[PDB]
Amino acid sequence: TNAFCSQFSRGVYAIFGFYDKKSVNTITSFCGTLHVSFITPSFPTDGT
Amino acid sequence: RKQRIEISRRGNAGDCLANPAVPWGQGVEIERALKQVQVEGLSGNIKF
Repeated sequence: TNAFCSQFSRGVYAIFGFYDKKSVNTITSFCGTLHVSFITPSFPTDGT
Repeated sequence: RKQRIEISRRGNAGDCLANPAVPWGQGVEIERALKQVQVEGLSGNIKF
């Protein structure tokens, strides 16, 4: 969350990063809310 | 309160995303309290 918000304040157009099964919902929720795009090599989210 | 420890340094304005994050120490003493208290509720013997 901290890193993400720092990036947002920095004014990034997109964010590439890794996530965990503990961290997946944070990323999905915040990216679905702030409409910032997220690129990940990690496992695919369950559902849409 | 029976232990007469001070519960709060400041009443309002704390920031959650501060980098690096400042944990208020008194919070720990809260955690302990909640953990060490035992009472009779609708569930049965309530002990943690």
